[PDB]
Amino acid sequence: LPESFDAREQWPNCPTIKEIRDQGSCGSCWAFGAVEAISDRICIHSNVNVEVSAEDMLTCCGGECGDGCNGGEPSGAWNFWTKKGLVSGGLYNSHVGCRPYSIPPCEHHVNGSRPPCTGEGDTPKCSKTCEPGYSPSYKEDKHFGCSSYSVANNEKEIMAEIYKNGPVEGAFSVYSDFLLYKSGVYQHVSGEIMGGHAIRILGWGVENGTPYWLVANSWNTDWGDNGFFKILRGQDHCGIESEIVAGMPCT
Ligand SMILES: *[C@@H](C(=O)N[C@H](C(=O)N1CCC[C@H]1C(=O)O)[C@@H](C)CC)[C@H](O)C(=O)NCCC
Repeated sequence: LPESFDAREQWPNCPTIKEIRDQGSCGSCWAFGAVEAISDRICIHSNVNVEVSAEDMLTCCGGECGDGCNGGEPSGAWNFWTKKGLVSGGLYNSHVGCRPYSIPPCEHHVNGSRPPCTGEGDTPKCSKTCEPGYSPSYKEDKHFGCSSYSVANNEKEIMAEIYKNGPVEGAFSVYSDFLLYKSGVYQHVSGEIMGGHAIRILGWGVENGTPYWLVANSWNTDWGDNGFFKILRGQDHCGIESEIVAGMPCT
């Protein structure tokens, strides 16, 4: 495997790999790391670029994925894609796709022009309809996965999975010193644990001797390094290598 790899550069024709979404004031991070990597994988493995709906995943999976805005289970999310499929849907207020995200963007531990995020909010209704003016129908806009699986806590297998099949979903423990990240390779030094956080991993490299995983967060682009961050690789730091999940699209 190369010393560095950035899936944005490797698949130029899949612009979802460069996007950073915003989960709003909702603990929907489990749903976001999944629909972002599922969008990327649809594009990498097609005979075609769709923004898969975080709304659909978030509201309609139910208890197999956990508990909506209160948090959930990442492999549970990849499973819903193979069983029920996912419709398209872009950013809040975009009117792109069947079911755009309905929770407003907010400032995540950073000051800016949006309202601050609050805690978690209420999970919206599972509405099986597309927005007005969109075609096809909800039922017809579903995209299915044909496999859902877990990747072993093994840095070489994770690197080979991203290299071969595209970005993956991961989860790690957030301590309060992570909230303040701006650049470089994050390593945890102080802070109260704040929760597990599911994100999308899309590459790796070595920044001045320190090996890292290139990660994309769902806290909008004004947090961290334009929404992305680097975290220490190879030592299962904050559990970053312990809960990798991925899956393959049909056809
Ligand atoms: C993951 C999640 O979304 N966690 C929280 C988060 O990212 N939030 C909540 C409000 C918006 C945003 C923020 O802090 O800016 C937070 C607790 C992380 C510090 C969710 O809780 C989950 O699904 N966890 C399970 C993953 C295995």
